[PDB]
Amino acid sequence: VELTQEGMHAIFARMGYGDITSGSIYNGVPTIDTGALNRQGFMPVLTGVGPHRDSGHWIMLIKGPGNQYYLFDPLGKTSGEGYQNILAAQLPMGSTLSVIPNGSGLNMGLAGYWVASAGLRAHQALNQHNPPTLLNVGQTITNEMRNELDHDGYRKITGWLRAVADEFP
Amino acid sequence: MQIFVKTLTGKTITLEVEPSDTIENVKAKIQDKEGIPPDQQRLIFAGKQLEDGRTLSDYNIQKESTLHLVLRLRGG
Repeated sequence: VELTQEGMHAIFARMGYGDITSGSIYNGVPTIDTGALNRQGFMPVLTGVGPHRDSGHWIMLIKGPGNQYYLFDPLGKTSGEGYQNILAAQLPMGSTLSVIPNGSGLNMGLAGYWVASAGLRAHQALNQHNPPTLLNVGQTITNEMRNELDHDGYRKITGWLRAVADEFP
Repeated sequence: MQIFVKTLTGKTITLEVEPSDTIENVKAKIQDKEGIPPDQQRLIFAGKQLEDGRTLSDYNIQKESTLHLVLRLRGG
């Protein structure tokens, strides 16, 4: 039901993104390849892992226009602000990191799916000539997550995650 | 000799090894530099996963070769 690090990379390859670089917060120490983030425009980050825990949480960094970066936490805005300060220090100088203001209570333990799905839609929404406000991007994310769960999304995503976990270790 | 171990997170780890080093010893060396327990490590070279009980010479790993390190971690 949880997406492994290799499973995340395999997902983006099958989606036509090639070989991606991801990030992590391992034992409290972040590893963010900002050159790859600038080139990819996004980066899934596996947090909450370390020497005594292999099961954590997926979040998504997003590069906007100019020097703007965004953090999409599937657990909601306040969960994302817990990572904002340590992840901001990893960005190039002159950058600003903003947490996408989406609602809480909709992750359902499917952060790997939300990052690879809603996170990319948030990436395209923020990287266009006339983008909606940051308030509107988070509200769209909250509504889409809630609408997918309303359409039996938990049973469909957990089933799809078990399939991907079966085609890999 | 020096070898390079590349993670999926972009980091490159340089290791001092000998061709007769076992895979378990190479994993233990990675733990001393990065702190990752060997149970979390998957070592890859030439599209092959290195098995415990064998040595680097069994896979024809030379000086300044590049290995890949996938970690047994997940999230939800």
